[PDB]
Amino acid sequence: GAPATVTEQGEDITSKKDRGVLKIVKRVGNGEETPMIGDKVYVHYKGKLSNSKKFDSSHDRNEPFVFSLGKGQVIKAWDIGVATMKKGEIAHLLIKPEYAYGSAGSLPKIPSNATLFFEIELLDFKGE
Ligand SMILES: COc1ccc(CC[C@H]2OC(=O)[C@@H]3CCCCN3C(=O)[C@@H](C3CCCCC3)NC(=O)C(C)(C)N(C)C(=O)COc3cccc2c3)cc1OC
Repeated sequence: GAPATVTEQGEDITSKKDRGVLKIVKRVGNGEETPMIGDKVYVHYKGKLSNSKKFDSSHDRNEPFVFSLGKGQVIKAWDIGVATMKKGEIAHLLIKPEYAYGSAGSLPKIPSNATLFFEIELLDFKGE
């Protein structure tokens, strides 16, 4: 499935070049701009442990998820990954634990040492 394909073929979008955040574009977006550090970004998403059968469904699918890019308001992989996305893009991200919740996890949904997988749709972004 998509997690396997991303591990094998996905682009390494990390500074370390550790294949810790891997990306495949699912739907090509608009233009060439990407959000910048500090911009408010607006997304839809689906996330799971990478070996889970189903995406987590514990958030409202209609209401945009909003955060300030690059400010440590979300896991490291999202700050790196959303920064690479064009408006209207849908992307797959496969994420090693050190770019997510690491050895601590976040129990009960996220165990220690968990690899995560997301589908993210970038709806919009705007600067200060
Ligand atoms: C700077 O580092 C952090 C900053 C903030 C947090 C709190 C959790 C944070 O969640 C996330 O960053 C990711 C990506 C954005 C969507 C939510 N995230 C989740 O990990 C998912 C998770 C994915 C794997 C399957 C289980 C669900 N979390 C959620 O979807 C739910 C709804 C379960 N969750 C509690 C929230 O989305 C809570 O709202 C948040 C709002 C901002 C940041 C975080 C969570 C954790 C951090 O590091 C571990």
